[PDB]
Amino acid sequence: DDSRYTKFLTQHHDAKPKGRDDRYCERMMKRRSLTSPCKDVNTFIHGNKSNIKAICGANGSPYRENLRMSKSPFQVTTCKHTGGSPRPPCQYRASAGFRHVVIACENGLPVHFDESFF
Repeated sequence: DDSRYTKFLTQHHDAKPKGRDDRYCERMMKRRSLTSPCKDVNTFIHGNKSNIKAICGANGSPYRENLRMSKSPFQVTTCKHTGGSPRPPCQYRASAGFRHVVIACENGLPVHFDESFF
């Protein structure tokens, strides 16, 4: 199973986060295998999976040509690589907030997160 929906959950869903700071980002990027090489920017969305899937239906609106914007905010933590080394150990700075998100959907399921919106 290398479905794009499975990959989206591995990279972007953590329902009940243990922290929301720089150490949470360093731990979680390593646990989800996003450190070989260091991924430059990656956001985790918190809360239940059902609310994220509903962005692809009535709880999202079309945004630009092929994306979709949530109608309500979500708790999120964005992790940004610092120090410019693509090689691990990978250091990260966190930015937590309660923000609308923009994703792409295919067949009713989330398959890409637009990091450029933040």
